[PDB]
Amino acid sequence: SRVCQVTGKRPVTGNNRSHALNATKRRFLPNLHSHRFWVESEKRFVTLRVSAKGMRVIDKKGIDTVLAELRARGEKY
Amino acid sequence: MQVILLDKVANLGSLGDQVNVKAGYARNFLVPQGKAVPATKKNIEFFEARRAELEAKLAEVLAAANARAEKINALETVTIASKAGDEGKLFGSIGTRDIADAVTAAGVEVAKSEVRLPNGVLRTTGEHEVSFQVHSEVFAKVIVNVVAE
RNA sequence: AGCUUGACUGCGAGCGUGACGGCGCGAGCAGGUGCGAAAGCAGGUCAUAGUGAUCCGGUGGUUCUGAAUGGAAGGGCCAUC
RNA sequence: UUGAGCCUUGAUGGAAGUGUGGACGCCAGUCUGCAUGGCUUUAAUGUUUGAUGUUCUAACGUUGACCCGUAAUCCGGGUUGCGGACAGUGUCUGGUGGGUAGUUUGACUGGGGCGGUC
RNA sequence: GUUUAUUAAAAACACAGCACUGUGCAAACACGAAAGUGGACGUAUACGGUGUGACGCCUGCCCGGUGCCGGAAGGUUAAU
RNA sequence: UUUUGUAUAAUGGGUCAGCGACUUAUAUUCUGUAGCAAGGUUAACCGAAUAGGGGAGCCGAAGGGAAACCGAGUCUUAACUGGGCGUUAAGUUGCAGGGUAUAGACCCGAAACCCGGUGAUCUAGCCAUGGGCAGGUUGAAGGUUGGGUAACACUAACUGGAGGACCGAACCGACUAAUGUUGAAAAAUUAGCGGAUGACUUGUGGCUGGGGGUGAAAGGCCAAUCAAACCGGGAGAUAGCU
RNA sequence: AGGGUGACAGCCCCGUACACAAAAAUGCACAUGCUGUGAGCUCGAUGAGUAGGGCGGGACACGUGGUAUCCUGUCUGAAUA
RNA sequence: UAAGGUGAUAUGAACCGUUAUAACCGGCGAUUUCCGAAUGGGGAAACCCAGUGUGUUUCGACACACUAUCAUUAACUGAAUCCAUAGGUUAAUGAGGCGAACCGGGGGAACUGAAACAUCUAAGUACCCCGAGGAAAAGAAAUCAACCGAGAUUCCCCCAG
Ligand SMILES: [Mg+2]
Ligand SMILES: [Mg+2]
Ligand SMILES: [Mg+2]
Ligand SMILES: [Mg+2]
Ligand SMILES: [Mg+2]
Ligand SMILES: [Mg+2]
Ligand SMILES: [Mg+2]
Ligand SMILES: [Mg+2]
Ligand SMILES: [Mg+2]
Ligand SMILES: [Mg+2]
Ligand SMILES: [Mg+2]
Ligand SMILES: [Mg+2]
Ligand SMILES: [Mg+2]
Ligand SMILES: [Mg+2]
Ligand SMILES: [Mg+2]
Ligand SMILES: [Mg+2]
Ligand SMILES: [Mg+2]
Ligand SMILES: [Mg+2]
Ligand SMILES: [Mg+2]
Ligand SMILES: [Mg+2]
Ligand SMILES: [Mg+2]
Ligand SMILES: [Mg+2]
Ligand SMILES: [Mg+2]
Ligand SMILES: [Mg+2]
Ligand SMILES: [Mg+2]
Ligand SMILES: [Mg+2]
Ligand SMILES: [Mg+2]
Ligand SMILES: [Mg+2]
Ligand SMILES: [Mg+2]
Repeated sequence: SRVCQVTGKRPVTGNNRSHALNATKRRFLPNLHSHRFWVESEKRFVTLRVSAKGMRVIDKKGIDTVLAELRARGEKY
Repeated sequence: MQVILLDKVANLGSLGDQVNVKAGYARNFLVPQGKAVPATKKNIEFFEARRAELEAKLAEVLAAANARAEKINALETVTIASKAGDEGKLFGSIGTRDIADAVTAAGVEVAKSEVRLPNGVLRTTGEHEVSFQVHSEVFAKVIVNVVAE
């Protein structure tokens, strides 16, 4: 499941559109990465499958606030 | 990704200065490894409240005993002296406990030789006012009365 | 051969010829011009081939339009590619 | 290490004698420093800003070895080793691309095609 | 030996053998959006692709065209 | 029926009976008719429900100009002797009908395209596990012993028991011919024919699925069909053709 | 109203108009109890990897157009009555 | 409720009833094999085979109940690593599957139309997929208007082909 654990980012659908303007179905899909975040609050490496951006959001909101979600959302981590 | 620092730190470090660093370096090294913290604004006061409750607080908490010499601005009662010699001139020296003898009952009682003037300590008249070690800054003033017996 | 720019601009009674789109001939009216002493003649070439609808787009002109209002963008009209 | 800026200490805008490297030096100077002796044309640092190169680890890879969950050739956590900001992946981009796809490939015509024509 | 079951069994396919060519192993290649898997529990005396098609005697000339291999100057050239 | 033309030896129909093709909806125009008339008429809705309310609105009574605008005129052009379009004929709402438009649009008919399922009980290939091959030949390596060499070579008996080896039943195949061809059979019989220890043959079970498989490669095979299976759906595909 | 009865039934039968009915289980209403549950005033606070932007797509009747508005794969990124 | 009854083809038999336990109707309960989500394991549905508790003047054995997975919670345990996390057992609750249309979302054709055909259409249609309700969905303005004002969403008729 290509899905960013922090921002729900799955892949999306769209056309390709040539010069001749030809529709062709395709997908846009997230820049995911799965990264080993250090928590300290837990003395452990929780390692989420995260899309860059999701990254930017951890870097802002804070891992403790992000893992706060999920926990509160049902997710594993 | 600005982040504020903890310990020193190579090419930016400063125990708490305001840096702006490549994200990587941070989330991959600095933080989760105790060395920095997001400049979460909540923090830019959390660690500025120190820059004020300290560098202008405990740097003023130092000044509560000006010169330490407060009401001792009129010299001190000369109990005894500090010695003499050479039938007129001077000869005797201050043992590692002998500048108190005179001012030996004023402030608080101690006994150490934090020597200040690395000379043969001039031998003449008697009464002199240099400074002595009262602290890492201020000074003090009193005199020295000899003993005729 | 001399002087010239009528290879003018706005219009056009009335005709031809086409299923149509369209093409064609046209005296004459207005403004303005050339030639001629004048009458007059010239809205290209003796005539009939020498070509490409519409869309989109360009350029010049033009307040005609212009989404609250003032402007502008874009649109129209005219000319032209 | 290196292209360029700013900050600077030496160049263009406590005397005289016994003594030294670099030089557009108006073609023949004098310097620019080296010892002493009763806002614009120039060299190094601190630097700010990009390029190139070594190396590093700590993202990331591990289809090496070990430990536990586990009597398990999955997996996961941990340790170690090798690699390492490379590889790879996301978005964007130029190239290739009958592998796959959707199509087009005119009419007249003494049958059609060829020729010719429009 | 195989083959058009059911109008063609052959001179067609295969074949041992021969060459060219790719592949250093998490191989190339192939199934598969992936994970996983064949190749292979193999490792260049192996594995894949193409052509030729026992054996004998042999396999000349041509690299313009097309294809393919190599080329750290220049010219042209994408996002940015 | 189709045709320039059909008794035509061109089409269709064995005969009967039943069924079997220009419909419906909404718009829009015209004719016919009816009401009202410079007017006509309401929709949703309300409802005391085929009334009555509701006039939102629609059409008409004014055009001209791209338009601003002007207005029985306006536009063209500086302006037109002028020229174009207009001012001189009543409309509107029902109802029936004729056309048209959108829809399966008079009825039946493709070959096909697309989506989702069902199929390796026939067949191709492969995997696992089991069975089968009467009889008769030929007689490779190697071995022993003799002879033989200086010794090897070499050579003769024997021994041995190879092989996509030979002949031939079972088994697998299918080269010729006749029969059959509303068959005994939707590939058969009959006489002959090739393989027959192998790249053989076969039983059970398993795996591969449709632009896919499998293929000693014929476009062959994938349930009597395959230049893209079968079933259902899109679906009344489309049919300027019959 | 309708149906049936040996042919067509107001008056033969079942019905029909009309008027009545539930020990039980339920539906919906209300009026109450229980567990909750919070009510009103005053003083505050007022939704950031967000709005916006580049790139690629998709929605808006609008097919990038002169194209506002919306969603977002990718890269970025404000102000704070 | 009642003077008749034991559904039908479908008689007959043996019976049950007649003033209230015949029958018939209706409300609530009881019983409810096996298979099937199927749930103790398996499996070629309706069959095979278990473990743990029970239970018999005949306590061998054979009857009766529970034992699936998943999630939230709790208790008891408990690694690499000593704490701690992971893991392990037990328990209480819930889920699971089925089915008309309507609905929200994820994904999404082609024939066809354009008298060919690619932008365009057919169409966000068919179909696949997930989810829910009695309805769903939407909803109380960073909405429109246009210098006057309106005042959420949803639906209908106009605007207007
Ligand atoms: Mg093709
Ligand atoms: Mg032709
Ligand atoms: Mg043969
Ligand atoms: Mg055949
Ligand atoms: Mg044959
Ligand atoms: Mg090979
Ligand atoms: Mg050959
Ligand atoms: Mg040959
Ligand atoms: Mg050759
Ligand atoms: Mg004929
Ligand atoms: Mg006749
Ligand atoms: Mg006939
Ligand atoms: Mg006849
Ligand atoms: Mg008939
Ligand atoms: Mg089989
Ligand atoms: Mg043989
Ligand atoms: Mg034989
Ligand atoms: Mg035979
Ligand atoms: Mg062929
Ligand atoms: Mg078949
Ligand atoms: Mg079909
Ligand atoms: Mg259709
Ligand atoms: Mg707000
Ligand atoms: Mg069971
Ligand atoms: Mg089961
Ligand atoms: Mg098509
Ligand atoms: Mg078409
Ligand atoms: Mg709701
Ligand atoms: Mg207001």
